[PDB]
Amino acid sequence: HREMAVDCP
Amino acid sequence: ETHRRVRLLKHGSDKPLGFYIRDGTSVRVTASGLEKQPGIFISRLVPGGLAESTGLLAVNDEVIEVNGIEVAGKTLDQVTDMMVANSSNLIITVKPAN
Repeated sequence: HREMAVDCP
Repeated sequence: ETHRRVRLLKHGSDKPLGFYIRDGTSVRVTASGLEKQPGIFISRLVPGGLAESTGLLAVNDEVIEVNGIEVAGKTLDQVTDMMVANSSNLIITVKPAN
């Protein structure tokens, strides 16, 4: 499973 | 349906949303029966971010809609883009893992 970040510092 | 409407309202706050989403498989109803279809799920919650601070979002929860728009049929790049677009007042509807 590939992932992606929603508003991360 | 049996879903939770969680809202990550900022109201002029720095604190990021601080969560990730990923590709997964969800089971939905059809005329054929129960089918495995592509889904979008919560990867993890960043410490300090607003997502964690709610206590309602959890890992492996399924994203149903983003601010009124169902994400079924959409790719991960699209859903990510929907969420960061609405990032000030984001409203997620999820199906809790448990």
